[PDB]
Amino acid sequence: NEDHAHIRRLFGDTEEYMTGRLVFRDTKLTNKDDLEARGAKTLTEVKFENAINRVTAKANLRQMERVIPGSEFAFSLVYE
RNA sequence: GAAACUUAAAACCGUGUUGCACUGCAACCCGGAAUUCUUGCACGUCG
Repeated sequence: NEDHAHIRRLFGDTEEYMTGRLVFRDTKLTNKDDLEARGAKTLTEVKFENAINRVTAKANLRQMERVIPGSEFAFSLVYE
């Protein structure tokens, strides 16, 4: 509500442009069969990371999960 | 003139729906704004 009049025009606010003009959507993954056509087994990888110490270096572990870099999503939005 | 009840007996009673027809109805978005984000070397030590 303190943004520009061009950002508060297509995104909403609660002062004078009460509704969007832009409708975003949720997006599922689409190319699942194209990923198992190649050599991909799981849709999400598991990545191990480290945090080293800058003196007498000892490290503690954490595990991160993320979507693989071959994925494709069906982007869409409406304008009124 | 003094002396002998226009008295006795007789229900203002019997029968009869405050009843018949009638929508608490028509019109109205629990709606508008908001990133599950910020920092982090799978690494150190070798008779």
